[PDB]
Amino acid sequence: AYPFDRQKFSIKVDLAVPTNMFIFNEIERFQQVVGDQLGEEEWVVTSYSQEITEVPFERGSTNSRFTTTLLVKRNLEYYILRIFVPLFLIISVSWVIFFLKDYGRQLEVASGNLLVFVAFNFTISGDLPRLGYLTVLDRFMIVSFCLTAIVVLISVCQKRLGAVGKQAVAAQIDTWVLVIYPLVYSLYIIWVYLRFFTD
Amino acid sequence: EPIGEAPLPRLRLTDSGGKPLAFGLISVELNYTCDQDICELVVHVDGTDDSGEAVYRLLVGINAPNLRVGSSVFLESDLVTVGLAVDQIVGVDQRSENFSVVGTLKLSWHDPKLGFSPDQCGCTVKSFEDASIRAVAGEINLPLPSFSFYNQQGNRWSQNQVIFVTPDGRASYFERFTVTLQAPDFDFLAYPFDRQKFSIKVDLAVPTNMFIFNEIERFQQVVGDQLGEEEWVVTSYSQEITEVPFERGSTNSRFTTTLLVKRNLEYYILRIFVPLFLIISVSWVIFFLKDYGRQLEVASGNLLVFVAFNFTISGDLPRLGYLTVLDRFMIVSFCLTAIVVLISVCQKRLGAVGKQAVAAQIDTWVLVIYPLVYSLYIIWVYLRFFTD
Ligand SMILES: [Ca+2]
Ligand SMILES: [Ca+2]
Repeated sequence: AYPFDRQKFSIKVDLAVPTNMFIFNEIERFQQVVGDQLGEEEWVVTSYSQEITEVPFERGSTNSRFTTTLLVKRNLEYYILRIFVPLFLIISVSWVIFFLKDYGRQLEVASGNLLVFVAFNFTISGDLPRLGYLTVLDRFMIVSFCLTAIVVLISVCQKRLGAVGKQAVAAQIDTWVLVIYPLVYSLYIIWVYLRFFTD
Repeated sequence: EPIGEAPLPRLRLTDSGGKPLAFGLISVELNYTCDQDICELVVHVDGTDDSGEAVYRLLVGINAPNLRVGSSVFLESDLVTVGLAVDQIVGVDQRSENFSVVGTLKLSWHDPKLGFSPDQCGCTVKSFEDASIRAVAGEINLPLPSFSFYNQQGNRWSQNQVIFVTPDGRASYFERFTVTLQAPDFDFLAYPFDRQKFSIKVDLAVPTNMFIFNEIERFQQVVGDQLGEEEWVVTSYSQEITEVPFERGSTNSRFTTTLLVKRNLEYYILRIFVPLFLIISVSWVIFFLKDYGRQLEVASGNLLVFVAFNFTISGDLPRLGYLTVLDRFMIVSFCLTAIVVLISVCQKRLGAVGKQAVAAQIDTWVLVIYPLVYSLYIIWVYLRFFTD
């Protein structure tokens, strides 16, 4: 669910003697469990816990274990402002070109905006982890590229229609696209939320 | 005595140091009586002096002049039970061809020479912690089943090493390791549709007449399950015991664990192939336009998008010294996209001169041939690299 994922950091300390010799009994708090440091941090801690349990031993019987768990999350303001806000403006440029009644200039603006989308992918290349599987952020960028590339295909069809002599048909396509295009993005976002977040 | 096709075999009886003690007499038979305080015998069977198989039955006995169950007279090698479990795959190096693994290894064997008496300790189990089998054997001056990882590179991080012995004589070993193993059998010629094999070999360091692997125990799941997704998924696995030649001579035992793995196909299909199809299809659809001052500029502009798209997937392309399946496809696509620019220039010159019917016929031919070349090339790639 990158970048909206929450992880757990577990620090386990195990005794190396059987539980009939030494056993963990009490937990003392001689200092703050999570210290405070100046400045901001990449991972922020929301809660923590400490517990004592028993685990099987290689000798036999059991031994004691002391566990400290920290619940962490990322910095959401970083990803929203740096990635999602610039992405929205690039996408909205391809939506607004359908108001033009000429297609020799709509086609060249649509083709030019596809290059800006690809170039924008280089800046945020560092912010995209190089794992072997798709994440939530990776899926959204693939859908946006396909919709931007389809706009170029529709523009070519409209120009051919106008040159032949049928312009009313081309004008009706503009009305349908201006309505359907914002609808597909809204529907896809809801689908992503249902699949990965609300079970 | 042989069973069939008798070659008159030669047999010898020497001391432990090789000094002969008795010689065969022609059904070869021989007898010998020793009177020293310590008397150890070695039985030699020679067949050096083309034959079909062996077909032999050897009979020996002590104080048994008759011959022709009782108790065992020949020494028997110890039997060792071994198990291995894999917990994680840390990483894979595709240039030096090695991978890192995390797991657990367990050994166990029975040896009466290791027994003791509880009276002298008031305890049931003995302990040797944070020491390898080789180090412990030197301390107690007893032979032990030393082992090693065959293809290990560098040192390995060993944790929870321990040996415990019981008064009866049963001992066992336990260790958690993090090791890097060399795998020169990697073949990345069908990237990203390639399937590899990960082999973990454990070799005994003693001759097969002393210790031999006998049984495999499954104390845990061989391949563990972890939360989340993984780059390499495991489809099947196997475990086997074989014998390999030794530097001393004779043979030694080997325990092998093989994991069959494959990549994540949904990652490469959606991220690379789907965007590539849309870029290619843009160059195909521009041939419907009847003007060439705008077809030429769209065709030229789309070539720049193809090159810029190659920067994003630069990380997904390995930097090996040879061409893979993915590399070959990208080269063909670039050449076809660049040829479209060349054809567009020719058409514009034809229209300016005054011949437009000829230029219109070229559009019809290209719109048909262009999708055909891509389909033909894909079939050719499939025949060459996948279906033999
Ligand atoms: Ca700081
Ligand atoms: Ca995981």
